[PDB]
Order: sequence, then structure tokens, then C-alpha cells
Amino acid sequence: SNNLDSKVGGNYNYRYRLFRKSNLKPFERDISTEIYQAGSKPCNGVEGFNCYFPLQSYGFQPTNGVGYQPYRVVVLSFELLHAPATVCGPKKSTNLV
Amino acid sequence: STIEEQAKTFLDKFNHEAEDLFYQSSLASWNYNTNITEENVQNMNNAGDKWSAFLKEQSTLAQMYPLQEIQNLTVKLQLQALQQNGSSVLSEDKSKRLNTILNTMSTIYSTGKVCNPDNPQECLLLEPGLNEIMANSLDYNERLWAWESWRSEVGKQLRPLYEEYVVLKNEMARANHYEDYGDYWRGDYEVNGVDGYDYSRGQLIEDVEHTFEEIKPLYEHLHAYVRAKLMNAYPSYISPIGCLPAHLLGDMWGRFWTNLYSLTVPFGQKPNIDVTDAMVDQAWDAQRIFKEAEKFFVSVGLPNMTQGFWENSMLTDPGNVQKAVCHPTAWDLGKGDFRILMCTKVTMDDFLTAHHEMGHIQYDMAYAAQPFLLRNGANEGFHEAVGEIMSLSAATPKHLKSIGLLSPDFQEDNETEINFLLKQALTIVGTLPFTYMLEKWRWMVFKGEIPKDQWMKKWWEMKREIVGVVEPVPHDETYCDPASLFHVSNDYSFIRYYTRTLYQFQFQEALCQAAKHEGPLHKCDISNSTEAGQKLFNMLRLGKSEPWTLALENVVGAKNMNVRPLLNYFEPLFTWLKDQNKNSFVGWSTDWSPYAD
Repeated sequence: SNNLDSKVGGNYNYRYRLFRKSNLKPFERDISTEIYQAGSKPCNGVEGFNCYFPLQSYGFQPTNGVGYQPYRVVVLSFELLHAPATVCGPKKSTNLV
Repeated sequence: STIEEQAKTFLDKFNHEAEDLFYQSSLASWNYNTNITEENVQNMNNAGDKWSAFLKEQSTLAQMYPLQEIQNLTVKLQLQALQQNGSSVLSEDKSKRLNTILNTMSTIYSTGKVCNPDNPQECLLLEPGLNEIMANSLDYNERLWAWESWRSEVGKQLRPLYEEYVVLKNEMARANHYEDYGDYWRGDYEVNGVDGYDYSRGQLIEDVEHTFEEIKPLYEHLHAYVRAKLMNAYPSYISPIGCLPAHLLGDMWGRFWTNLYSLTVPFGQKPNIDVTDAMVDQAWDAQRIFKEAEKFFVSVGLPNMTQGFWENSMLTDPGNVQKAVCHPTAWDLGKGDFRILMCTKVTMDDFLTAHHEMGHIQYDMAYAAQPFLLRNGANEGFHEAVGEIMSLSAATPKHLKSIGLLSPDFQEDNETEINFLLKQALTIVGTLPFTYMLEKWRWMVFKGEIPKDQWMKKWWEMKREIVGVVEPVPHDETYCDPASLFHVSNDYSFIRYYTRTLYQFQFQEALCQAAKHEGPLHKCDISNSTEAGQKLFNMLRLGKSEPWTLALENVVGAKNMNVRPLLNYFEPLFTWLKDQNKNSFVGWSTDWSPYAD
């Protein structure tokens, strides 16, 4: 989506987390702004020595490369449970003899 | 948990922020060089000042992480770049006075000019006038007037400015834990905290001294050869056993004998290798000269260029209204966006220059995946040394015959090889001791061994001993010759030319063995050898994340500069220079001068 989502100066609406106190789980989501603590002292809500604001914005500019350009990604996970099937693919048909 | 998280986290914050901010200054420089305008130049300086201020604000946290008990080489090298204050150690008056000196020194050097004693109305500027007098003109009087007048008009004025430049710079380096600003330049190669690959700052002094004596057997024979040829053109001033005059070297600073090729031709009857006429008949242009050049880079096994690389590059000067800088320069705009600026023409000089600039891109593109502070070369030598090895192989006639520019019927013999090989020695062998001369003199000035009044006295003495060169007129204590050089007045390092020169043949020997070339290196051609480019990229991708000595150990087989591959390149030339020097004296005699009586 380099021709669609990139902006002069970087698309700051798309961000991501760089540091977290623990690893996430499968399909887990977390939008907290807690300062990543490394030392024993309290961060006092501000980053610095052994403290860091974990979220940062993306540098999606029009001059980005293949590795840095924006890619609209979608993950399609399928579930097979005890409940009956709610979604299926299309079936073929033909003329009526 | 531990303190290690602070450095790993802080560097990622800087590697995220310094990445985009630095590129804004790079692309701003691209816009200015592509379109020299009052609007682009303002964004260039504003962007640089913006990023420059960010570097100093970030040092407040870089200094709060002691690297004393830390062994992580990645953490040490990155923070060490920011922990250094540089010019911020002194007050604003001392730092501003330093830039006032460099700005004034660059103006006096740039605006230099000399009028003839018989034509006071015709002054020739530094460029293109006086460079043509020392390079193209063969007149003894014109070469002498351009030399001596330049020292009096430009050399004397830079002497009091060079004094403030040294004393102000020494205070900056000493505050940053150095012996002097001479040792500061030597700190580019420093290595600490690695077993078996450490490197002291002052070790460069013994290295240039060691390699200098190994160059002397090849240099003393070439010095006698060029002296014998110049003696035939200037017999009333040059003795067959004396020194070479300084104003007959080929330039206004005495660095290269490349312009003396017309006076020192080995065989003026035999032809040389030149595909100027061959390219125009095939209807080659700037793009095709660049495209077929890429085939050599892909033939050796290096990565190819991106589609945006060629599409956004510059191939000519887009009009005078939007005149661009036609100088060759390999640009790294960032985010994988690499480009080159060049006003390429259909000539062999631009054929090899394209490979040279493309080689610079192969250097930067290799370690482009490294962190921002580590997305740089290990040293100034590696940056420019890799550029020449790719162009010299392309200049080999074996590659031209495969590409089809040089016809297959072109005969090759030992006579023609000396015409090309001797032409390079005038550039390499005729410059290696000169760089060792200047940096050894400057290093003694920064340390303070030579008093400020004895600059011209010791400079003339070093010229007679090291290079065997004498001034055309005697200079008193008020002159300052090396201050009139571009690299000196603009606060640039010249030792890189010595290191880049020897590193060039070192890397070439490593690839010639990879491509399985037999014989001297002058006939080497790594084209169509996939293993050659593959072994190179393993070294190019290191960047500055590991010691430079480690890069040389596993590639060229050494941990510092060496003269062995130099003599291997000029092996048959040593037999030719010996044969030519049979009717002259090898070396030089310090008792001769052109003004002697």
C-alpha cells in the first residue's frame, strides 16, 4: 500500500509496540500505554533512564523501500468447533438435462 | 531487569528516531545537488541543523550508561558515538572562532589566484586556471610562477589561521580524552574490548612508517625514472642525481604525478586501451554505460540494483535553470532508497567512474540492514578502497573483450602493459609517500613537536628526506605550504588516501585469488567469477559492527596495512624502472636545488 497509505513525513496514524513487560498470547491484543520498566525505580509516567514509552509511530513515507514500505496484511484464521458449520465455499452447477 | 535493558532500549529509540531525521538531511542534500536553488539550500541547512541538534540532546542519556563492566560490543560502539561531545566541550566563543577560521581558510584557499609578472591584468583562479598550468602547461616559468606566488599569496595568509586551527582543535581533542587532534584522526581505527583484534590509536604511526620503508624500493626507482625524463625537458634546472622540483610534480600541492604521464611515456609509439570510439559506434549512452556496468556487478555475484535505483538516478545536467552538481557521488537517501548523481558521457573515463560510484553503493547497501549508528563503514579506508577494486578490474582489457567494446584482435604484449601500469604508479607510487609526508608533519604539529615558526623549515626538510622534492624558491619562516591544501583548510583527514591506497591492492589480491587469477595483479579480471563478488559481500555486510582488523584477517590475510600486494601489482614495472634507471642514480640527493649556484 505504498501508493495508498504512505504520507509525506510518515503515516503517524499507524503505530506499533516496541517493548513489553511480557510476551503476548495467540490472538491477544493490548493497547496499554504503560511505561516499560527495567530498573527498580518508578518511571513516574515518563520515560528516560531504564524507562521507555513502548509504542512508536511508523515511518511510512513515499520514499520507503521494499522492506520499509507499508503492507496491508490480513490474517484469516479458521475454526472447526463442535458447533455446526456457519460458513462454506461455493458449489458448482451445470445445465439441466 | 538489569542495566542492559537501558542501553538496548535507548539505542532502539535513537535508531528509530535518528533514522528518519538523518534521511531528511540526506534527501534535502539530494534536492539541492539535483536543483541548486535558494529554496533547496535552505532546507538542506535547516535539515542538517535539525538532525545535528538531536544528536547533542540525546547525549544526556548516552553518558549515563557506563561501559566499564560491559562486554557487549554492539552497545559500546553505538553509545560511544554519542558519549563524545566533540566541539561541545569548549565554550561558544572557542567553537565559533574555530568555524570562523575554517570558513576564512576555505575562502582564502578557494579565492586564490596569480597574475603573471609580465601580465598584471590576467589573473588565473585556483580552478580551472592554475590547475591547468601545473597539469597541462609545460612552460617552466608558468609552472614556477603559479607555485611560488600561490605560497606567498595563499600560503602566508593561512599560516596565522592555521595556528588558531591547531590550538583550538587540540583543546577539543584533549577534552575528549586524546593526546591531540592528530590522535583524534587516528581514533577512526581504534578497537578496544576485543581479544586478538584490538588496535591502539598511535599504532597507525608505526604502520605508515613500516609500510613507507617497504614502499621505498619501488618509489626510489620510480623517482629516478621521472627525474630522468623531466631532466631531458628541464636539463638546465634538474640534475641527474638531485631532487625533483616541487613545481614540476603536476599539481599545485604535490600529490600526484598523474599529469606527468605525457612527459614520462614508456613507449610513445605503441597504443593504449581505450574504448571511447568503441562505445559511440555501438550508440552507448549514460544509461547503457550504467546498465552494462551492472552486468559486471551481477556477474561477480553481488546483489543487483532496485527498479527505483536507476529510475530516480541522474544521468545528465537538466538545463542551466536547474543546474545540478555533476560531480560523481554515491548517495544513500535511506529506507533502501539509494541513488547516484553523475553527468555521464560516452568515454572510458566515465565508464570506470560509473563502476567506482556503483561500488560505493555496494558498500552501503551491504550493511544497510545494520542499526543506524552501526549503518556505517568500519573506517574511511574500507569505504573508498572497495570502490576502486571494481573499476580497476573493469579497466582490464579481458573484461572489455568479453563485453565487446575492445575488439578481440587487439594485441597484448609486455610493452603495452607498462604504458598502463606505469601510468598508475605515477598516481599510486607517486602519492603514497606524499600522504605519509603530510600526515606525519601535521601529526607532529598537533602534538607540538614542530614549533609554529619552524613549520616551513621542517616542511622543506621532510620534503628532501621522505619524497626527495625541493621548492623552486627558498621560503622563509612566514610561509605555510600544507595549509594551502583543501583537506587541511576544511578540517579533513588525508591519511585515508594512504590507507585506502594499500587497502585497495589488499582487497584486490583477495578477490584475484577467489577468481583464480595467475600472475601479477595488473592483468587481473574478476569478471564472470561468481565467487569473487560472493566473498566480497561477506565483508561489505559487516559495516562497523565488528573490528576492521577482523575484516582484513579473514579476507586479505592481515591485520593492518601491507606493501606485499603493491609490489605484486607493479612487479614487472620494477624490472622496467630498473632498466630505465641504469643511466641515472636511484633515490635522491638532498644537496641539489633548482636555485643552487
